[PDB]
Amino acid sequence: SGRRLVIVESPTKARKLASYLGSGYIVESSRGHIRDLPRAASDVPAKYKSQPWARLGVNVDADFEPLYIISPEKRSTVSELRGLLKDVDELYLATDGDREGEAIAWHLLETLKPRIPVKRMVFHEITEPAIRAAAEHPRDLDIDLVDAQETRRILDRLYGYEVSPVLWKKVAPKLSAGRVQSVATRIIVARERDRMAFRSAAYWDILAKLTFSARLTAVAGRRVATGRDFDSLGTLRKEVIVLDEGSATALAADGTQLTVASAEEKPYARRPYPPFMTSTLQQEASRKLRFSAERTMSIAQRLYENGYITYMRTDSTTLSESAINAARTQARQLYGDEYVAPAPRQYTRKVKQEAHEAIRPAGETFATPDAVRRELDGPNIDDFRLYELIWQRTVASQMADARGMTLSLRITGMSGHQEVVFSATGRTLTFPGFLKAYVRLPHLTPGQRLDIVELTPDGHATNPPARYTEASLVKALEELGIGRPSTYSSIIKTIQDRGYVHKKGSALVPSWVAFAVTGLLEQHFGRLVDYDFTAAMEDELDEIAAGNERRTNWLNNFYFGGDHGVPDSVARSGGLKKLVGINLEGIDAREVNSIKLFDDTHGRPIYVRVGKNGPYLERLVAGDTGEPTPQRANLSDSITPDELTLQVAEELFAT
DNA sequence: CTTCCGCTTGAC
DNA sequence: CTTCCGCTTGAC
DNA sequence: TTCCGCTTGAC
Repeated sequence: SGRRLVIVESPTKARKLASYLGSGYIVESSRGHIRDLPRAASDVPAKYKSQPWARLGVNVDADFEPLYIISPEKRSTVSELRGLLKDVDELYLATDGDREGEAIAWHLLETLKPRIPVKRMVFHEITEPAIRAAAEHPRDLDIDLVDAQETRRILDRLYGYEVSPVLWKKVAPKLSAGRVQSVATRIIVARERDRMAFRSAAYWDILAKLTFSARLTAVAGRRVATGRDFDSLGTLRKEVIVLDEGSATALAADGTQLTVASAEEKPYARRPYPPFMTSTLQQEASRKLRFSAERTMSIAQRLYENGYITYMRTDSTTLSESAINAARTQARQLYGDEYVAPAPRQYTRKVKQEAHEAIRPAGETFATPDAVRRELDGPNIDDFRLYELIWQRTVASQMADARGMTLSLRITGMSGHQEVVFSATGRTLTFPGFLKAYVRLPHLTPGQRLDIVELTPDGHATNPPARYTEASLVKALEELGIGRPSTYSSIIKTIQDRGYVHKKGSALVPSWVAFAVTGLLEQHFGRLVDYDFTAAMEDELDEIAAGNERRTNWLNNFYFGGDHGVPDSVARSGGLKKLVGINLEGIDAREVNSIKLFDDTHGRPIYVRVGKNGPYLERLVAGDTGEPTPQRANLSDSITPDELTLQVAEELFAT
């Protein structure tokens, strides 16, 4: 007797906490969520199989009563916890303090149904003072907090399981829509049609080698066309003139000394990158150290388990006072006194107390990489490389700005009856910056002699905006407040599984069905796919957790419509049920599955139709008899949407 | 018959 | 052996 | 269906 069972969200924290407690405590992990709604009507128990609300898994007619089942991938976890409950005398529900962690603790209470005393406690780190403080300040469950995420969970269920049937009815079966999916897909589709309407505009100049390289700036009274001078349609924004291949080569002129007009100097200040999070660490790990994303996490798990770094899964880049002081104290003693900022540098992000902290070395006194190189070697060399990378960005984030000086020279030259202008930009490091840990001659008096050695016609062309990658997409989602670190990787795979997005190298390319689904949701569910929907939802979830709004009243307004309570976008417009009801009856399916692109020379529209065997290009044309018998050509995925111009449209029709 | 977001990957 | 291609990030 | 950077430089 006299033993306690402590349950944590993550197996890693479970192992590290078990190392600090010893006997008398049994530390286990819930592997995240143990319960969920049924994914299908065939998953509900036999009591509610006939009830009409079984497809949703919540009884929206009876105050949105949810139906929870043990997740099949967590039955092994649940059965172990139930078995270990019979061997202890107290239960410590020590999940995370966020609304997801509070609901896991709530689900653990409901699933275990313990007959022994239960205490709810939260900690932010695995250290003896953090464990002691959490143990000497327990509390009960926060139902307003569990009602917050339950409202979120049911919100996502209503969104997905009610709007997806509309897609099956108007586009294709098995298609889906989600508060994150449909927005993440829309981000990619919006990028694609931005480069379908994009039109290029080429221009030339001269970038000659007058260890120095100068470029064209102006020619006589006018300037030279730069990349920042043309809009999306190839139109020059209203003075300058584009030097083409013919005119620029005529101004090539043999060897002539060039003058110098200006050589002013002015200093700059370079800022250090903020500390690492789970997202920004894998980027730099795959770049300067050539590690995989799963290889970085696997290594980062062991460094944290040995007390080298902090927790790996963090959407926060802030530092604690103990960390901000240890980094500044170590930096000052390591290098110099003037090598630090006057005040500590705090790097805070959005979705503001976020219990999560940046990935940084552990302890109130940081350990140099030199100190751990003697301890990490052999088959542990890969571990030391990640620590040095983590230690470097943590101490460099607390040192004084890197100061340099840029020299903006201005080279001069003549050419017949036209005074052309040249210029070039240089830069040199004058102050030893944060880069020390990790991150001929350029002197010229105004009016010197410098002959032209090389000469070349610089060929240029404006380029469409680049496609999103996995890194850049989750960045756009982060700045919008969409998604979570645990779902970022998952949401990328899900939008590929149903054929919304395929990958070409590192770029994410949307399929044609993504265009059709986005068009439906933009023209008929405009509020559900608004980029601001999740943020406005989060603001309303704050009021439910704060006690200023009940879960049932909010859901009743969102689904059935309502003006009373916290104001909601879909609620004041009649609710979700009325919106999916009207769209199931008023949407012309023959119109939403025909993606309009352009007209050909005969002025007739060409569509992309989403058929049962993939997309196919279709066009209506007069046939043998003067009637609108039509033309189709099956559309292979080998050509992206922006590549489908009028030519290849006619080349497929000529096939 | 489809369909959602979210949560973790220890060693008994 | 004799076979081939989205340039993305982000300086200051 | 083997394997892949740097130089310009968004702001």
